[PDB]
Amino acid sequence: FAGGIVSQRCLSCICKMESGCRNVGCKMDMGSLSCGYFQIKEAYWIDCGRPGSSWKSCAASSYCASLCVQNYMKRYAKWAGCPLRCEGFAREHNGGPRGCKKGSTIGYWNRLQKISGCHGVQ
Amino acid sequence: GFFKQLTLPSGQVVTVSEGRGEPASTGSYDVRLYSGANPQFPLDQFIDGKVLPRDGSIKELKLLDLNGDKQPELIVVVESAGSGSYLSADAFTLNPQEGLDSFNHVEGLAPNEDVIQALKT
Ligand SMILES: [Mg+2]
Repeated sequence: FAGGIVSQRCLSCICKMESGCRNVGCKMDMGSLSCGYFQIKEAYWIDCGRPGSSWKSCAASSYCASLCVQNYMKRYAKWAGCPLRCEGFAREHNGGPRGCKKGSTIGYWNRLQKISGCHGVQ
Repeated sequence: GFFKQLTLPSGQVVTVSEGRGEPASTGSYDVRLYSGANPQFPLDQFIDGKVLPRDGSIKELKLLDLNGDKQPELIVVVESAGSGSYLSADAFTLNPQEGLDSFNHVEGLAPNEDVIQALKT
């Protein structure tokens, strides 16, 4: 995956959590599309610096999508008071810029760590 | 950036806007209430406005009576930018007699959960 402040193992675990780490295309929930390996929505892509040619094309690339995640965490995680390890980054990914401070992402983190090889992932 | 104008059954008019220059995933929005007295120029008579945080992007506006006074409250629904797509919402009372005031807030709701039910429970 793309390098940056998020570790490779953490990115793998988030990828497995979101899609079983596959390019699953774009899926609709509530009239809103979420796309690809990391299930990135348009707002997320815009804020992660619009890497690649477009949101949907970036989301379908393991590299571009993970670069987007790296850029998103670089932009938001520290400043939200998140721990700079996977617990923080996973919860930001699931919950937005303050996800690591919201109860709504606790189950996501608890469950992500049940994926084989992801317990206590940093 | 999100902008929408709605006419209330009373004739008052409301606009809802995301904050200018802000990111997509987080920031603020404002609600502005106008008398709507002159229908040719419905934003000419400002009454009051409020600025609130938004945890995501504004997804939709609803006008529904939540308190049972047979007038609609405004509900602003916001969708988290994270993969979980969690919903939050603020409800506002708005009428000629009292003006514009917040009525309730919910957050961390699953994507397909009924926001209105949550605001009433
Ligand atoms: Mg009412």
